[PDB]
Amino acid sequence: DIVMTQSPSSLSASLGGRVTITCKASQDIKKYIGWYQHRPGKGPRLLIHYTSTLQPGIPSRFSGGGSGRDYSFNISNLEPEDIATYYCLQYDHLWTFGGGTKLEIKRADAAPTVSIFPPSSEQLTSGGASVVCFLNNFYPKDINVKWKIDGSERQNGVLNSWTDQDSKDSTYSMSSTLTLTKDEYERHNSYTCEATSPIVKSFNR
Amino acid sequence: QVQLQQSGAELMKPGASVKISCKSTGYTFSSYWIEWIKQRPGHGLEWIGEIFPGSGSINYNEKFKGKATFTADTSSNTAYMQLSSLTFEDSAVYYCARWDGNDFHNTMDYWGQGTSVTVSSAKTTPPSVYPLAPAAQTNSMVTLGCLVKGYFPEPVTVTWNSGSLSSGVHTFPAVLQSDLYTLSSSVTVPSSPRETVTCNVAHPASSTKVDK
Amino acid sequence: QYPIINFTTAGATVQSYTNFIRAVRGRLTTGADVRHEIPVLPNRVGLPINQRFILVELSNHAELSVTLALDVTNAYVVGYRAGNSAYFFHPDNQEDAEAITHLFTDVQNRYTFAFGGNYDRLEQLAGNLRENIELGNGPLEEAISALYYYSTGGTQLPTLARSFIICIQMISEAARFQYIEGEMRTRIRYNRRSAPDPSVITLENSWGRLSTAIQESNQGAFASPIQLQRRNGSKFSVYDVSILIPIIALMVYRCAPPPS
Amino acid sequence: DVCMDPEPIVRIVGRNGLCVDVRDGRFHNGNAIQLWPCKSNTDANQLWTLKRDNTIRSNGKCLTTYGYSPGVYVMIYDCNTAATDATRWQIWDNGTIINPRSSLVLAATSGNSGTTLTVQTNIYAVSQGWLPTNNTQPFVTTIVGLYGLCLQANSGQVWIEDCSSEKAEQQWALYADGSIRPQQNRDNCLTSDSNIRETVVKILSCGPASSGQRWMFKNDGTILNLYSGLVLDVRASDPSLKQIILYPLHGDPNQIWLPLF
Repeated sequence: DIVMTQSPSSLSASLGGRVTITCKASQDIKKYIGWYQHRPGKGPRLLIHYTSTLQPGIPSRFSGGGSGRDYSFNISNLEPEDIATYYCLQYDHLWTFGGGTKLEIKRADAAPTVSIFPPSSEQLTSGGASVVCFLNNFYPKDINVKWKIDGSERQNGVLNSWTDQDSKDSTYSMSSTLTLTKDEYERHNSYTCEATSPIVKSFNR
Repeated sequence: QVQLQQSGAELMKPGASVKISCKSTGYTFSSYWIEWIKQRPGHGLEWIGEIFPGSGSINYNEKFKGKATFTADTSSNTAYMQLSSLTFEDSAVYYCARWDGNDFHNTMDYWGQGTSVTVSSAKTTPPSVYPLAPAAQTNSMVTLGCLVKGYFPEPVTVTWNSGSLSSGVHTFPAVLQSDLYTLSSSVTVPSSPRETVTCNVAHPASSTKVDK
Repeated sequence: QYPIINFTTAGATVQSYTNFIRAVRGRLTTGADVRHEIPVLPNRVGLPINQRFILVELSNHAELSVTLALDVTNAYVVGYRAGNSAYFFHPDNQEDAEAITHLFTDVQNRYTFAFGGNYDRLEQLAGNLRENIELGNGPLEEAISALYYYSTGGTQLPTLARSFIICIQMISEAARFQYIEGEMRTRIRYNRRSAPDPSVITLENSWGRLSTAIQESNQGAFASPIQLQRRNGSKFSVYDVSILIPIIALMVYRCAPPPS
Repeated sequence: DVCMDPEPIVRIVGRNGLCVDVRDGRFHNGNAIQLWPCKSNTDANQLWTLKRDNTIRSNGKCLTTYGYSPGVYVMIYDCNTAATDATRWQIWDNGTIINPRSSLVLAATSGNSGTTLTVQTNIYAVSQGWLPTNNTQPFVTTIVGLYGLCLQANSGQVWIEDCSSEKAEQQWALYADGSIRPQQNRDNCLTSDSNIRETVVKILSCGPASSGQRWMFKNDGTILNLYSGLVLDVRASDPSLKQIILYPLHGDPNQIWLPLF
């Protein structure tokens, strides 16, 4: 029944700096709060138990503190491998996980390296035609992808997929795909995907 | 050396029941608790319950007192959670975690890799795998790609040349068209090769490995 | 009448020999016929005799003076004069025998040897190959004595032939190849006298085959390669004029350029 | 008479001593031309016939630029299918292969093997220097300049010292891309900077392969940096300064060199 109000929901800092995550409890959990690190794909990783007691094997730049209902969690000297989603978990009475906090590392701005691919002839035999466009290793995550066929914009039949932030160079990546039927595909000529001066990579046929 | 290997991704129709296993291979199974945590794509982490092998002790969330049931198999060091009468809101990723309850200062320790449970009435369809052939591409090195379109359910593992080299590889999260998944993957290799590069798609749910 | 370039071996320094060879070239070709940045000598066909020859005057220590005659078309020595006597190599045709008649009109006697000017005959007469005949300021100063004193029957023929081998390489072949000009320039500095290496010998044998390959080149590329030699003489093949530009200074006229 | 130029089947060496090569030996219209190590055999993907119509042909097909803008790639193509002046090329005496319409130059914008060839704006860079020869290896010589002393470099700085043929620090590999690289480390180039008078020439890596690392041996005996227009100069004719500067042309002994093969 105990409620854990973990704030904020997201963070954004640069390498070397320190962040702080606040966890607010509904009642006195008597310093029985834990701290975990969850990377996507991996299982969560225990960092601190009993408010401040760090886990054997964790760098000293992680630290916790608090008493009663108010607790905090610091990460100094930030590194690219610290990208994850952090939770607080009380265990005074049963269990209660915090809302979570998704961490982002702030690096220098980088433009995406765009690549476009015509539909494979094996896909044309199936009656479909999908043209793919990649946007790899950019920053920040905010990017607009614009598809063009014969110069006119096409907004229906598009599917976007963002990756998580890279834990080494702190970059993102994106793959936008335009799904058209084969007859509608060959009713037009040039194909182009533009990344928002925009960046352009196209093929001709 | 404390590993909790959970069962693979399970697909089940709405209204059926699924059992998730969780093997321990690093400690005495009967001396530690086994926690069960539910994660939805937009709900953080929910605690389901806990089972103490060696005893029969169970603690429920009260939220899952009619849904989840925990058993144990000390003869095989595997714990089980059985979610019955699956709604669409049961579609989540479930974790088993070890809790050393020998003293009340300890919290959950080692976690499993997670078990993705999908609850849909869709039928398992294999992916139509397509090569993305690129000659007018510089950046000192070439980028290829493979397209995994029209499959259900998740997940599909995409590797290049059977595990090498992922310098390199950018696999993108699948997108659901309700209810068909498509995902793309690209790889960057130096300019000198192409000496040969092909991708390996693996859909264990449909038992189809396409080498294209 | 004819142009004369003077040179002395007495105080011969690096600069005095460089200015001499550069003055020999300036009087050999106008420089307007340049193919692939390498000047070309005038064509033999339509040359008035007033532009057919140049004169090289060699005066060493001890007052001795000699005067060589060089053909403009190929920069080769055709004969020499010493006081009142004149000597010429046997011309390989009747036309060039007429151009010889217009050289050294002041002399009392005209002598024409029974042998030509090529190396194969000169080496046999001298009793030594070019690889065993030293070059530099020293050998040139001694060659001037052998040419001058030959009129009085005071020098042996092998000495005279070797002396011709010395003057041709240090004057004619140095005007053709600035690489050879640098070799003699290396010998004048440090005051060393050395016989030529396989690098120099193979270039002398190739001046005819180099000028044809450069003039008849598809934008500098050779139809068939030319085999050269290094100091070791290990040999390498040349397929393009780019490396020969710092090597060849003068080329014999083989053709006219195409209208382009 | 009149000179008739031939059509010699000749390789084309360029940046980092790599040959102009048709990628993977495929000869369909569109397949690009790449840098590749020079083969010793008779594979036609590296042997080019220098035709009379200013076309460079391999196995029948023609070396063709994709377009007339920098920097589109250069491809193999049928002579009669491509534009008749997209297949035209001039070979200059200073290792420049230029398309007359675009006025752009065949370039290798990357030093790695397998780099796709393109056309770029002529800056006379190492990436833009080429040489038609069957010589796979560069020419290894000593360079003799002022006072008959030899050009020499020790890891960083280049100067002139007494010509002892034994040192091998005075050995230079004249690569086909116009670069002058020491025999010791052939990954380093005789590098200039900024195109300013009195700039000390150094020994840097051939990574950039820029204009400033490309040189041409001239007839008057000078080593010219084609882009800047300046030549190698022994500063103040004083070899005791250990400084080889880049100075405009005057023809004095300090600017005269000679490669004693």
